[PDB]
Amino acid sequence: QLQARRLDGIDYNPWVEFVKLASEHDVVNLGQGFPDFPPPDFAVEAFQHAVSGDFMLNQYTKTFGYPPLTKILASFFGELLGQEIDPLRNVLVTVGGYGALFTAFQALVDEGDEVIIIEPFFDCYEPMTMMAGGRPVFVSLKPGLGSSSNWQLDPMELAGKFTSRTKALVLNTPNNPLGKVFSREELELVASLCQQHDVVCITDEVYQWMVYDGHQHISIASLPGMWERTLTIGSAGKTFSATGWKVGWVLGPDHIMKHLRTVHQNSVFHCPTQSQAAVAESFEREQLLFRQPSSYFVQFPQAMQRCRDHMIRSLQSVGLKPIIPQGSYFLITDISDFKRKMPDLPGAVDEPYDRRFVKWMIKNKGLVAIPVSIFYSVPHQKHFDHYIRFCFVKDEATLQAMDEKLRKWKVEL
Amino acid sequence: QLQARRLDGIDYNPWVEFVKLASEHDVVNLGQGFPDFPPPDFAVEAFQHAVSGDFMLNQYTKTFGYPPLTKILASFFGELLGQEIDPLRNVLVTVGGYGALFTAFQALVDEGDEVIIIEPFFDCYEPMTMMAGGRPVFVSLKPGLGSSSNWQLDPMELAGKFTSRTKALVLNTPNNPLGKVFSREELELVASLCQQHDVVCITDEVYQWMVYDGHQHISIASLPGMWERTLTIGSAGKTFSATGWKVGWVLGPDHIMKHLRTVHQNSVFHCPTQSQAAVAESFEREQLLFRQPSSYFVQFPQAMQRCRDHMIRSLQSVGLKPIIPQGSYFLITDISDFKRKMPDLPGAVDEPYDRRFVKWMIKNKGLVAIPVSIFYSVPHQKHFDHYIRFCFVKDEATLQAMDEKLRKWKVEL
Ligand SMILES: Cc1ncc(COP(=O)(O)O)c(CNOCC(=O)O)c1O
Ligand SMILES: Cc1ncc(COP(=O)(O)O)c(CNOCC(=O)O)c1O
Repeated sequence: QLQARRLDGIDYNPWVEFVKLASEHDVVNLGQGFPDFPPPDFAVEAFQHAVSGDFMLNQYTKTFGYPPLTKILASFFGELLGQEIDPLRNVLVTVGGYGALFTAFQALVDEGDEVIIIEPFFDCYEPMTMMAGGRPVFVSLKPGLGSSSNWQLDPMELAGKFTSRTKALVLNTPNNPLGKVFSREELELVASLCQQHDVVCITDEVYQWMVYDGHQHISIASLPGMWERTLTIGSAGKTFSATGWKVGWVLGPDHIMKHLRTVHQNSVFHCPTQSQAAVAESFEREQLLFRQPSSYFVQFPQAMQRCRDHMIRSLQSVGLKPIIPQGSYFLITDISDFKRKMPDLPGAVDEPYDRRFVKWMIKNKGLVAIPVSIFYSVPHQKHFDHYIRFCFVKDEATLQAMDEKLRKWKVEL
Repeated sequence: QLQARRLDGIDYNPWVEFVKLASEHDVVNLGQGFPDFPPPDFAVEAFQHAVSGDFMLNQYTKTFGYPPLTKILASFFGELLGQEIDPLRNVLVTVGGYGALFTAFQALVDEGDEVIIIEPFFDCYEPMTMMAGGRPVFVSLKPGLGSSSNWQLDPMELAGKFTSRTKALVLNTPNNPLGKVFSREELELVASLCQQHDVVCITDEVYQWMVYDGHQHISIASLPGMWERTLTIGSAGKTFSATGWKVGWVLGPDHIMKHLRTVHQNSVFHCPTQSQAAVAESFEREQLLFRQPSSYFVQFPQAMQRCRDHMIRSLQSVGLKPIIPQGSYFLITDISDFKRKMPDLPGAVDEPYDRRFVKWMIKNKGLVAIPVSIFYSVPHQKHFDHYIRFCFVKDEATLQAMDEKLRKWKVEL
């Protein structure tokens, strides 16, 4: 055959369809994981500055990162992590969080390695693991209005997934799609098993600043003994509400990072210069206002908490049952009552109910959500088929349009 | 061990010690493959427009490319290639030419496949082949002031490199580092063998617009039968003198391109939105002014041809022997007369003479060039140890500074 066998089984990607259904019909798109309002002024101005400043910013910068950006990443996150971070040895700038993940898997995962993934998971973890020759091993959070915090990571289950073949565990907190914010106890559980079995924790923290109800983001790399076995990933797009900038980073110790640098230099070599300058300027702004009321990292999550609360109240009007998230852009609603009363929606054989339900909801109610079964291993999709994911990081006008659709549903319902 | 075996042997980067040595001395940097003058106003303006326009340009665009960009790529290059190009199936936007190359190797090259590489080669072709499990197979152009045109691709030698395991051949024209522009006859030779053995031609055309002395860029995908077995790669950075934008593309038939799409959706998923908009607007400008005196693609090569001629004359004053390039940012000079008169330069074991010479030249003469042995397979570096690469796409002030260094050259010797 023409194509490499590393591509086996990872050519199906359901997002192309999801994005297609999302725009053409007179619909309210609560499926897209990006804001439909502008980034903050200081961020847009930072990018404007980068493309209207030193003309040499139009040319290549340093391979492992624009130095003003690695400098402030190392400064600011070293403070948050309680860690001294070397910008040249412990920081790599990437093409988004997505590229950061890809770089980590290609650096570390080899044929026959096991990778522990926690369900529900951001869907790329599985095919990225597979492309690198890894064997995904799944542990399912146990469902306990419900709260994301009560979805339990069972210690005996998680412990039994660790083997001599375990290379890495992928921890996503705050979690997409569930909105769970991992507690110190849960991180200590993961940390102890990673230390016991000599496993690297790849930790996806792109939603770090999106935490609600006084819950604290805790980075596992800040725990005792974890810096030397953790990679910590962030995203400028989720941090500054500018998802189209596609700038990300990995933080971690040199002995691991050198292998991500090897992947980087043999794949993209440089990231764009001017978006990196914009991101550096943006972090410098937030660092100087850190913990103050006028800082974006205080204002924004407080705003989005109000949007979350609005959506939670509104979706209940139609009998959807939200699970209250403690963080992220997202919440999920249980649709088990609809599956019970309306089981026979059209769909393919072995098509999970939530995919069928979303198609029905888009066409007939004018609302877009994402079926949560895409965030499960295929064998578990039949058992976790009754949730859908909504995004509440939306303009007030959009949430008003959501309420118009919901009011029309209710009278029908 | 911790890291994946695919990284074996590809962490060494020979550029680093020269750029490190470069920054320490008061030097004229003719090693940098980028302009030290601004991109053209219309290109810089286009990026300014994109970051100060529709605020939704700050959010994600479509996975396989910003649609106004894939539209103009497909229109503009379809005409040049004599091919109907569909934006959705035949175009992929990538993170530079680098990212495009990476995507092609990861899609097509598998354990045990052979990949034919033409020496001197842009240096990533080898480690990218290796990381995808392929086996590089090398064919050397034979050196014929000399002209890059006289470096011959021997028909018998080339034909003998093809085997049942040949997956692809990598064609770079115009060539970095040599500046050779492949003739129709040379491309018909490569096409004939690729059709005979069923081999994909990966064709790196990033220097397409940089052609001199009446020489024409010919795209191999335009030859009979070749569109269905060719991938054509371009770079906005080499096209609009904006290397820090890091936007590239691949063009090709769906039956191959679908596999690059699979790699893309499992590695970066999106390219940045606003640089893509800038590139699209820049191409629209050139399309409207195609073949007209005020067009960049007319003006810029003519201007850089004068810079080339200036550099050729200047470097000769010191006993360097230039080979006149027909295209690209680069020219090479033979340093054989220096190896005869000064054979015993300091260096490590088996360190090729040209690498030692460049270090000597940086430290004693204040000029930076790149040793051409980095563009050769290791077994061939001893034979091909007497060329260095200069970049003449430079500000008039940089060329003045070069001439000042050349005046001060003889005093030592
Ligand atoms: C957990 C997680 N990690 C990483 C990423 C990627 O971040 P970036 O945009 O920086 O590449 C994302 C982006 N999510 O957007 C897709 C969705 O609607 O589910 C993410 O959610
Ligand atoms: C042949 C070739 N292909 C691809 C690329 C990559 O293009 P991009 O910047 O678009 O990723 C380059 C960039 N070369 O600059 C490095 C050097 O001085 O040798 C290139 O020369």
